[PDB]
Amino acid sequence: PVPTQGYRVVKRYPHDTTAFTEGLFYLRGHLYESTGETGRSSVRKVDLETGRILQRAEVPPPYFGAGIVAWRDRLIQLTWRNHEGFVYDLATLTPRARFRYPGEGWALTSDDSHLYMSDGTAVIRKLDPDTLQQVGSIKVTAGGRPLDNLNELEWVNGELLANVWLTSRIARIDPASGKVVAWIDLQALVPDADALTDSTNDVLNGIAFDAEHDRLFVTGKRWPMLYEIRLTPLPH
Ligand SMILES: [Ca+2]
Repeated sequence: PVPTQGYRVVKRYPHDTTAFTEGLFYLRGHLYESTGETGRSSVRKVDLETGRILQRAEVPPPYFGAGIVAWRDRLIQLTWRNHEGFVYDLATLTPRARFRYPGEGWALTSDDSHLYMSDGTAVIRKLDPDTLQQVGSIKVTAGGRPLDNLNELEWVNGELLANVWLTSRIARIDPASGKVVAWIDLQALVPDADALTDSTNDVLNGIAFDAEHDRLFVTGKRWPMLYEIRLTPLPH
């Protein structure tokens, strides 16, 4: 069976409890965070240490923003059920382009050549960053069972991390095979794993990796904190 990998909390940082997190990434010392509601949706540039909003953009109405990723000088964002995505200039957070895709947009991340998109199914789409056209896919499995409902992604050291909200776990995925190589069980950080929870409640929904300093951050909808966590090496 798939092993469970340990972790430790390095540091807790403040997080704004108005942030209904829909995606997160880190770039050049700041966090960028999507916040989801069809009735007010935003992309925020956030100071890590203080949790304060430095800059924000409103998602084009009537859409609800979903996952986000940086690519070069751009910020690319999905929408939940609008079929529509947006590209912003990163520096000014002003919208510059739009694109359309089949299905629901849940989460995005990127490696050095491609974007990776979750749509709630077990098949992650690999996209060309400039055209947004689909050029490949990864079928994700854990011990052979399809794994769907992946509400956040983050690329970390050649692997894809994906949150599985209904089990409170992050899957570390080998992108070459699509196989889950380990679970990380973050139930300890979820504000209340004990109650009846839907995907709109205080679920983990932001995973961001600072590759320059090898820092992994996690937060979620209305969480009071953002955590830097260090994964414990697995044996074998
Ligand atoms: Ca992310």
